[PDB]
Amino acid sequence: EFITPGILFLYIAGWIGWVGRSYLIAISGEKKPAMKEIIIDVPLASRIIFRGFIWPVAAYREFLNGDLIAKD
Amino acid sequence: MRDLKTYLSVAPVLSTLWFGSLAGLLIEINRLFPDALTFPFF
Amino acid sequence: RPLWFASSQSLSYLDGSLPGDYGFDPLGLSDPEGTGGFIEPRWLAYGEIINGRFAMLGAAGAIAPEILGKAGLIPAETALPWFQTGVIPPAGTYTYWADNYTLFVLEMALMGFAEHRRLQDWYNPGSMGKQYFLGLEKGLAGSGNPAYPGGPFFNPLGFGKDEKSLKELKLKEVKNGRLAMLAILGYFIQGLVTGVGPYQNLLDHLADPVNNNVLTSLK
Amino acid sequence: EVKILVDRDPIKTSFEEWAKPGHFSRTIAKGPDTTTWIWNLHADAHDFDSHTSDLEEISRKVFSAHFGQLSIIFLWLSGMYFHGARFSNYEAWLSDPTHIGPSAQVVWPIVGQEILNGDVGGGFRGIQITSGFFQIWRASGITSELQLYCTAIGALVFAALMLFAGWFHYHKAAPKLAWFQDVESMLNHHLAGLLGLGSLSWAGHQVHVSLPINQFLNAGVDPKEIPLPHEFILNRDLLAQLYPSFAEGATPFFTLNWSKYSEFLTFRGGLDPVTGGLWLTDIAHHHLAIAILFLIAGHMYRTNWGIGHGIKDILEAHKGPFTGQGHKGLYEILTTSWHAQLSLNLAMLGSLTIIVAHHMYSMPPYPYLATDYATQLSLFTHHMWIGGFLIVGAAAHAAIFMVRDYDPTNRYNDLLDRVLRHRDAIISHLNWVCIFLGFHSFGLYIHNDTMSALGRPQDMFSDTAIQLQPVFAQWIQNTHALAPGVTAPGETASTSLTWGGGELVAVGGKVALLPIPLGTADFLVHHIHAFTIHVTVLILLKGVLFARSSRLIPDKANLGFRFPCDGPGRGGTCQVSAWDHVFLGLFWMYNAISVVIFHFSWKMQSDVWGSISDQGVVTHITGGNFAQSSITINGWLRDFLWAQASQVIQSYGSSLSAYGLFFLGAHFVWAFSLMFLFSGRGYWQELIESIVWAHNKLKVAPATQPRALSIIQGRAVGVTHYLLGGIATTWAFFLARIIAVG
Amino acid sequence: DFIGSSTNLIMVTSTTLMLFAGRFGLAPGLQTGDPAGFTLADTLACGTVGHIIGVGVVLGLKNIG
Amino acid sequence: GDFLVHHAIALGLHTTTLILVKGALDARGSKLMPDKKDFGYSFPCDGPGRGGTCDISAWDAFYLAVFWMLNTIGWVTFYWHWKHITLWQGNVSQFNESSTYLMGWLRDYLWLNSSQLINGYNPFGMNSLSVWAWMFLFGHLVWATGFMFLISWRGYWQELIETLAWAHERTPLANLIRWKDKPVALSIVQARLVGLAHFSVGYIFTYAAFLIASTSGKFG
Ligand code: CLA
Ligand code: CLA
Ligand code: CLA
Ligand code: CLA
Ligand code: CLA
Ligand SMILES: CC1=C(C/C=C(\C)CCC[C@H](C)CCC[C@H](C)CCCC(C)C)C(=O)c2ccccc2C1=O
Ligand code: SF4
Repeated sequence: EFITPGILFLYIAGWIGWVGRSYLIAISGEKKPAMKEIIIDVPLASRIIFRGFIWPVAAYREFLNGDLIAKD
Repeated sequence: MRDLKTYLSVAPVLSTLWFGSLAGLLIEINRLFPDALTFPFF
Repeated sequence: RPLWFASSQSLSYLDGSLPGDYGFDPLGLSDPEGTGGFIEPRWLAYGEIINGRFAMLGAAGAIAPEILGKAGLIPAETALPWFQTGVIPPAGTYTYWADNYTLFVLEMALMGFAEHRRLQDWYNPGSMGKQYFLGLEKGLAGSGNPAYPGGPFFNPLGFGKDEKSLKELKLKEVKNGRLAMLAILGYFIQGLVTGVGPYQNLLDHLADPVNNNVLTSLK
Repeated sequence: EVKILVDRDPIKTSFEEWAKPGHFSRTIAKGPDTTTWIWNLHADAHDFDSHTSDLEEISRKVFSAHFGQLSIIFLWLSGMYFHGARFSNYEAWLSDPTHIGPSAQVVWPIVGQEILNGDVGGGFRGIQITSGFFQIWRASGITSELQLYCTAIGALVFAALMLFAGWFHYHKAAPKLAWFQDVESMLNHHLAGLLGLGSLSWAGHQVHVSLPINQFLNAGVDPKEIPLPHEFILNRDLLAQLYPSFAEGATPFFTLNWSKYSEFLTFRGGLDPVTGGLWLTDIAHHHLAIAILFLIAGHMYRTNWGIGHGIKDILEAHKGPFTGQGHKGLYEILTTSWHAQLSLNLAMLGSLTIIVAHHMYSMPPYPYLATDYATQLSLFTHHMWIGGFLIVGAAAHAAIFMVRDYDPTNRYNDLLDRVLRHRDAIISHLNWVCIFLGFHSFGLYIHNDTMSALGRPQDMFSDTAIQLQPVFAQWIQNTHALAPGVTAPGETASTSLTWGGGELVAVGGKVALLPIPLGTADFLVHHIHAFTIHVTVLILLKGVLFARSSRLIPDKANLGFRFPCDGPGRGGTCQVSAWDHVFLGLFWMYNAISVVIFHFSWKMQSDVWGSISDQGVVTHITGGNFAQSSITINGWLRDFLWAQASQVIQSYGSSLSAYGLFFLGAHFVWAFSLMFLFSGRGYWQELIESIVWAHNKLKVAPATQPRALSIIQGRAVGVTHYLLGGIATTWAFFLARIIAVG
Repeated sequence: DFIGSSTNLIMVTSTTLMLFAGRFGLAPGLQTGDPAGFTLADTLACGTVGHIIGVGVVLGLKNIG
Repeated sequence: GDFLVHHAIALGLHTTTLILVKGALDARGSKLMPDKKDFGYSFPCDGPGRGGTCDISAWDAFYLAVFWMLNTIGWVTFYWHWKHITLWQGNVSQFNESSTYLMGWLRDYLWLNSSQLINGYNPFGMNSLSVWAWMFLFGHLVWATGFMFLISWRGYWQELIETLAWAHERTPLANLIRWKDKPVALSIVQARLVGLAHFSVGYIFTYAAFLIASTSGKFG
């Protein structure tokens, strides 16, 4: 009723946020990185989209490696 | 086509394409598996 | 120099440079300043010439099946008016060797090959003699004027080698063509107002000219 | 002279400007530094007077934009005709247009929304429409889905035609300013050709199609075994048997023997008793006479020849008793400002839309429109809202003229200067009459509430109390009830039956416009209407006149038409702009039109709409409770809002569940708007900067910097959601109520 | 039509009197051979107005009298 | 239904808390206005510059949080009053089947229980709930009048009262009378307060009238 769907949410939702975050890190090092926010690089976004398939291990390791939280 | 793929890369065109595909996906799923309130597949 | 309802602005671009320059442009269609699309003083000349030629074919091919048919010379089956031939299926239909829509596809394809070439000669006149159109592009190249190509195919005879005879023939062409266009307008309006052929209208007006035009909107 | 005056290929057709967004201006064609860039992109999207500062490019842009709008309207018409062709019960409605709900929309059975397909009637499950399109199609004599299908293909053809025309008249061959600035030709053609020949050809359709087919349908004929219109054109014996006036032909016309044409061009006033609409003979005569009128009117202005008038020649030679020395320079501002013309045209188009509503409820022109109460209510409500919106747009564009396109140095007018000079007298007297009207209408309502709550109904303002009778409107009803006997003897019955008499044109078990009485409550609510209109005029005219300068901000035209404020100084200048005045006039147009449509729905449901019995006594929907309950605000809350909103809440069931749902959601969005109107950008920017901190702490910082909405954009979003939610609440309420009761 | 009747007479006279009022009378490019103005546009204008007057008078005569 | 409305309650408490805590911690300053402490608690704004600084004070956060607070207590008290009026009537099943969807709150609580209220004075008589019907409508009227001060802001009103001052100084027999206090429009933060006061007075009076009239029209 709740948990087997709920995990199935947190997976899919965490897919999305792990994709859109990763994309934002991949277009973070551009000259004017705002013209890729409004004009999405479909090749780059398609490369980044399936990175979030197995997102939980990437997020886990990035939490352990400290790459999940910026150090200001 | 050059500069049409840049327009289709723009946020609203890309958002309507993504959400049309996604909405069709959800719509066809609800046709296939209508009236769902549990996940019984385990 | 003969001016038929000329105006102050019509005597600014219709000086003498066209066949039939009687200065009749009261509305002001062919004004050269501020032009574009199909309202151009060259395209309108071309359109006058082409609608006049097609109207001459129409006028001497729409009453011809009735000029003959009421005098013999053809079967009465193939002696219909201009509108009972399948071109107005509400008003009449003849059965040819093909249905009318196959014949329309025929008209469209054959005239497409005949007139898209004419159009690309209007755009760049040097063309239509450079692509292999079965070798008959040798005659389709010589254009000069766009409306008066004058090659081995369209002008086999001279008929206007000198510019005086050619000017007089161009004048005769456009005048007979304007007469034929008015004739086609008469054909359409007469078939609309009477429902019979134009030759029937002529024979009814000539013989006993009673109710010549008094039959307004009555079939 | 009036030449063609176009140029070839001014703008190159390409998708390069599709790629770079916001190309059309200087500060937007750089890229998003923030997220305000996108809102300023969409806001200035059609602000062509801001993109290019010449009337040539502006005029080409608006011309091709009008072509795009026409393509959209033709596409929408194609959609309606097609949904009436393949997804409708139009045949079943033609067979029984009194018990079959007009339905031309079917939903897909996916998530239980299939229950929105209701038992409308005719072996058809679908949504009961309220556009009255079925009534138009019976007024046109359609009687077949093939005809709706082919006119849908034709409207798609015309949509493609208008889209190609916009492309051609911008990108390939566009007019220049000498083509738009000439207006004598534009008026001559839009009068003689658009409106003259348009009415002429519609009268031709009606004379040749609508009258015979509707006479057959009224006589009683299955629409399948009805002769087609082209059979009426061709087979003269048929149309002659319908109307023998056709047997003589046009020699009645050309010999001016029109007296024998009075079999199909009658002046038969009133409504058709068999179907409740107007007499289509009367409507054909109408469109014919209107065609003659506009055809002789479109030969008034001088275009290219010697005869005619110059609009400059009229306006510069119009001396009179009250400031007739003016009117000079109006041809200059109207032929050099699209915003002036847009304001004037929007004012008159919206007022015409309101006239349209008021003349369609009362003189129902289509057959079986008056008894489809959903159609009548929806049409009146719709066109009222459209008229109010268009008038408020007239305000917006009057203001935009006053700020941008107003130069006393070059383009000077005496009348506009005289209006701007004494503008404080204007706004002061209008503020006064607004206060006076608010008091002596709404305070009458409050007096009624207090007296009825204190148990003093003898002291109320009612018919059983202190009477405030509309003597003038009652006198007009008395005259127009007696008009066709003495003043208009050509009419056998009055123009409408709302005046009076023993006339009650029921088509079935339904009323269709008995004479509307005018009591104390009608006086009260008509003065509420005058009140709300005067306050809307106050706000809007005030923004117009003070768009440039005031005693507060004497340099407002340098700040712009659409700016938030000039800071908290001078006490505060928060909504000083003319944009803020149209933004408030929108709320007041909402109040005005909402009380208008409330008056309409309750008055018709209490005094007009109902059932008619076999004894001859009418039982209304609410039951005549407008004269006693619509004098108190508690009655509007109780006998109208609480009572009539039972069908929208005892919905959640059969088809009207969507109207139930769209009730609450509309109730929400209105309230959602209150997040925007009440608040301010500063709080939301600080909340957003905290959330931006939360995003920087996860390497998910966006490059399009999140900014709270602009102040003007917060107000725009607020008034937008407010109008949407309130109007959709009223729409759900109206349609659920009237589809569930009549 | 029916030349010679009242409907023809009081229409012909209206059209011709309006053409006269435009030609030599108070009523008012396109260079015609006419001595003093009265172009084709003015001719059509006077004909239109005379037909207006003619329709008005024939139908005012057909209404009564 | 109790779960769902408890989470609505949690939304109200958390959101009022959000607004208030955000205004308290951004009271001394933020990135948009780091010198806010120098402007005091209640000040209108910081001008249209820097994008726009409407309602940036901590006072404004309070003022928006009073809206969200009244909403929150309206939720808790709607929940209380409907659960209890259904208990007192006897049909707890009504609440249990109708509290889970909002048209149940609009029909079976607001529309249903307000019948005896709005019938406090009808055209053919009145009853003891006439005062509560009148107070109901009064609270509606002032709750709507607060929208004048909240939606409509200053600048329109100062430029209106300028015309009024012109008219008073140029109206005969009223040039005799002249103000001693120059009649300016309401200040900005003041008008947010006045709109909030009308809003809350109307909220409170409306719900008091409805909750007493409905609970006293039948008494369980
Ligand atoms: C946030 C609150 C909320 C919640 C929790 C729900 C929950 C639900 N709603 Mg409700 N609903 C809501 C808001 C909500 N809704 C709102 C706001 C509306 C109005 C717009 C509606 C309107 C509405 C309707 C009208 C209907 C529902 C239905 C449903 C059910 C969905 C069944 C379905 O199609 O999913 C099935 C699952 C999916 C679509 C997800 C598929 C995702 C893809 C395929 C990826 C998954 C695989 C992935 C690769 C991972 C695999 C693992 C590994 C191998 C890699 C579910 C109980 C439907 C129902 O059955 O009623 C109970 C229904 O008819 N809702
Ligand atoms: C596919 C053909 C085509 C192409 C390639 C172009 C290309 C161009 N046009 Mg042209 N144009 C076309 C067709 C075309 N146009 C048509 C058919 C019209 C008539 C409406 C116009 C009218 C027109 C004008 C008036 C102007 C241009 C301009 C431009 C340039 C800017 C384009 C841009 O950024 O806007 C891209 C915008 C869009 C893609 C938005 C499409 C809007 C459509 C028409 C309406 C859709 C509304 C929709 C139904 C309602 C919303 C529903 C939604 C809520 C779900 C560019 C060179 C501008 C220019 O060069 O001036 C500087 C300019 O001012 N065009
Ligand atoms: C008698 C001829 C005539 C007619 C019928 C119209 C009709 C119209 N004009 Mg006007 N116009 C005319 C002459 C005419 N105009 C002249 C002479 C000028 C120059 C002074 C203008 C300048 C002008 C401007 C500047 C604008 C219009 C607009 C409009 C449209 C307003 C929308 C409307 O009412 O929709 C009713 C809709 C219809 C009747 C459907 C239209 C379908 C047909 C095919 C088009 C009408 C005929 C048209 C003139 C094209 C002729 C053929 C073309 C191939 C050359 C309307 C279609 C406005 C508009 O909408 O922009 C597009 C607009 O912005 N016109
Ligand atoms: C003939 C009609 C007409 C025309 C041609 C114009 C044209 C224009 N107006 Mg005017 N206006 C009109 C009617 C019209 N307006 C009406 C009726 C109103 C009253 C509401 C206004 C009020 C108005 C204001 C107050 C302002 C303008 C402005 C403008 C200009 C720019 C608009 C722009 O870029 O927005 C492009 C389009 C949009 C941003 C989309 C708007 C979205 C709407 C509001 C939402 C509603 C849609 C729908 C009903 C809701 C459901 C949606 C669904 C998806 C959920 C342009 C000159 C502006 C201007 O000139 O300022 C310099 C300006 O500030 N107009
Ligand atoms: C119900 C809510 C409400 C009320 C009562 C008002 C009241 C008023 N508005 Mg406001 N307004 C509101 C909501 C409201 N507004 C909202 C929500 C907006 C959003 C945009 C606006 C926007 C707005 C603008 C933009 C304008 C107004 C204007 C007006 C005035 C016009 C009517 C008038 O003075 O007649 C008399 C007063 C009334 C009808 C108000 C009700 C009083 C009743 C009749 C009884 C009074 C009893 C008596 C005095 C005894 C008092 C008790 C005693 C103890 C002292 C008035 C002060 C206009 C204005 O001020 O100029 C004229 C104007 O231009 N309003
Ligand atoms: C709520 C509110 C905000 C905050 C409103 C926000 C910032 C605007 C809403 C923006 C939306 C939510 C942005 C997200 C849409 C994007 C296109 C992203 C799409 C991707 C997925 C979300 C689908 C203001 O800035 C404001 C300013 C002045 C007066 C009143 C208010 C006000 O009431
Ligand atoms: S509160 Fe907003 S609108 Fe008012 S003065 Fe300050 S910035 Fe300007």
